[PDB]
Amino acid sequence: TMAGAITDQLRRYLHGRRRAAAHMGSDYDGLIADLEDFVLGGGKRLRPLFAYWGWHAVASREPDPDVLLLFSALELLHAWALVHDDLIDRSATRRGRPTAQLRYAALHRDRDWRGSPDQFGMSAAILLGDLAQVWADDIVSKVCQSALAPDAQRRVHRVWADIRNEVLGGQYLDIVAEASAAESIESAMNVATLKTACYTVSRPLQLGTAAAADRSDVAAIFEHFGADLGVAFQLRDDVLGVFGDPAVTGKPSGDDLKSGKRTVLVAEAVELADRSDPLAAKLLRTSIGTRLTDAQVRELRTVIEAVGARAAAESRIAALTQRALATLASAPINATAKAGLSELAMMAANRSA
Amino acid sequence: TMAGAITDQLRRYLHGRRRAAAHMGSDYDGLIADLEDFVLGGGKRLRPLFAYWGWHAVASREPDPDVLLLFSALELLHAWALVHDDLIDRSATRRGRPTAQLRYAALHRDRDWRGSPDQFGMSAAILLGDLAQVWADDIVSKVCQSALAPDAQRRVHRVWADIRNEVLGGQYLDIVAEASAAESIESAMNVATLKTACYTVSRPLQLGTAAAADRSDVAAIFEHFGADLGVAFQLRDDVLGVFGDPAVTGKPSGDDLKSGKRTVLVAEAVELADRSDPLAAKLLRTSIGTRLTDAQVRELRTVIEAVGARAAAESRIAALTQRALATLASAPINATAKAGLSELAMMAANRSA
Ligand SMILES: C=C(C)CCOP(=O)(O)OP(=O)(O)O
Ligand SMILES: C=C(C)CCOP(=O)(O)OP(=O)(O)O
Ligand SMILES: [Ca+2]
Ligand SMILES: [Ca+2]
Ligand SMILES: [Ca+2]
Ligand SMILES: [Ca+2]
Ligand SMILES: [Ca+2]
Ligand SMILES: [Ca+2]
Ligand SMILES: [Cl-]
Ligand SMILES: [Cl-]
Repeated sequence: TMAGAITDQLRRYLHGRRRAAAHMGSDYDGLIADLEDFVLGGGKRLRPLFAYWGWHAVASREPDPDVLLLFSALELLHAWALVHDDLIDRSATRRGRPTAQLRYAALHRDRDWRGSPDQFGMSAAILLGDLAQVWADDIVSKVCQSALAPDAQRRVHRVWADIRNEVLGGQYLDIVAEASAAESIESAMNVATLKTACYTVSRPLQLGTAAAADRSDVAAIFEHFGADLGVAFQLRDDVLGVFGDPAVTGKPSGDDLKSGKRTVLVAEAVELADRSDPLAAKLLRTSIGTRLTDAQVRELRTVIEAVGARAAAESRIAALTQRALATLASAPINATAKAGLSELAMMAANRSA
Repeated sequence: TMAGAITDQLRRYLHGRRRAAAHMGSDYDGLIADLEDFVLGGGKRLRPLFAYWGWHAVASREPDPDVLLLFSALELLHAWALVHDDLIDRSATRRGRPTAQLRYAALHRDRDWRGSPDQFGMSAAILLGDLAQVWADDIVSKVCQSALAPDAQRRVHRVWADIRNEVLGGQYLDIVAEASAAESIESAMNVATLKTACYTVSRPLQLGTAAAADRSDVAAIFEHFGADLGVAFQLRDDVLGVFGDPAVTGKPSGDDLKSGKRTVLVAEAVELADRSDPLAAKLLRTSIGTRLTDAQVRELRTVIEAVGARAAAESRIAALTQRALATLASAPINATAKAGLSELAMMAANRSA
């Protein structure tokens, strides 16, 4: 598949970087191997595929192997975002496996090393994410230099600078929104635009278009396409994060409420509760972000569906997907791209995991 | 001066990036401003100046303003290394000022925000360092694209990939050396080669040569020059870190012993004590890395000078500086570069701060 072809290009790159760094010893090599295992250990490769479809939309052909490696840099950049997000959220596990800070704290304990095991695991996790990010940029630098016309390089760099600036801004805005207890739908929408719309949809698409041709019309259209679809993707995550079945999502039931995230769905519930039951709005305001029992969580989930926040979320998702498909249909891109991205937009809007 | 010209090029770049990101709101803007204040808030600009002299060594002229901005990327990359090092070391202050995690935890408290103030400060500090590093690479990408011949770009990228790979490896090796209690002089020398020789001397020099011309002879010579001088720089830090006067160094007396660093000087003291007093070696082995009173620290410092570790360190510094000046003198570079770098090598070898 195309995800597998992009994965193989990343697998070969990391193996080369790992061999070239072997002179730094077996401890650093074990760090690089742990990065390999984490990156190549599966995933949908959603962001590289968005770059692939952004390439097909305005290109006459299929891309060279080096351009697939450029797309794979989004996957390595995502490892950086995830590794540092696990430190930010203080998560113990990710997709069933221990987070980096726990793996390296356990390595510390297994060898009866001195000092705090948790300080070591946190330090090593910082450096692991840092490594993923410098190597992700090394891919962009190397592919640009050796495989792209100088015009394609300039367009690729502008997208590369935007995607990393916007994901960093989205992360900081998100932790500020939780700390300041920003209730508004606008605050959550602003974070979703940077963390989901830009970082997951719009900028990946534009990376592919930038690598293919100078199509400023298509770049601006994918901005509007990613704005609707990304917010639809985020709202889907918010519904799953509250009402998802753990056997289907793999996340604990009502994880967003347990973790105190400031989502659009939660923000809309507070607004709808102000309209229909002030005491229900008071329950939400004074419970979000606090240590909740499983009873409190189930109670808050019923209140969220009660005030109609779930129905409003599902209505928004349909509307944003419809307008995203409308934007995609009347677009000066190849019909093959229109069909591929319409498949993705439907899957992202209506999934259960 | 040249440090001021490089600083001004960085000041203008960050102001441009900050204006271009203003649409993300006042909270992220406050983060960018804090990065400005930290980077531009002083410094010797040692690594950019090494890139400057590496440029003069093989160039017929003085560099364009954009090439000075490329040199300033080393200063922004250093902000990343310092911000994440403060999290790794759990330092409360740096050069008199609060570290990032303390500034942002205090911002959290000042606004009566919710959650853990320290978790927020740690999260914000991670993102601050991340920002400095993506923007440092954005400088290298932008200057390469718009100011360098494609041959100069390829040489610059190879140095850029090495310096960030080696500083990351040096950091990980350093925390592994402290956790595993690696006593040997070789372990400390290995860390010093990556953290000091490569990251501070060799790679900065090579960045300047790479931006000027294809002089593989000079690049290999600066590798040998930075190997002697960097280890001399590190040994100077180790002596200051144990025997430095706080009024002169600005660090607390015997900071390296208080912080439990695995330095060459400490490693040599354990080896010399094995030779002259096993019980003194036992005192060092069982005290390094532990919580020490000020009496213990002063006792350990006397033991270090007793076994002659300080004299051995000062002898090594003179020898490495002599061979570094010998390497510099018989080098196919401009005589102006030879005089400038000889000034730096003397200052780095014999300083008190
Ligand atoms: C891409 C970024 C910035 C983080 C990825 O993790 P998520 O965004 O899915 O995780 P939470 O913030 O929901 O915990
Ligand atoms: C460049 C790097 C990796 C860190 C800079 O700080 P120092 O190296 O001077 O700090 P310590 O490790 O001695 O605490
Ligand atoms: Ca998070
Ligand atoms: Ca998370
Ligand atoms: Ca999320
Ligand atoms: Ca340190
Ligand atoms: Ca330090
Ligand atoms: Ca040091
Ligand atoms: Cl909406
Ligand atoms: Cl030596």
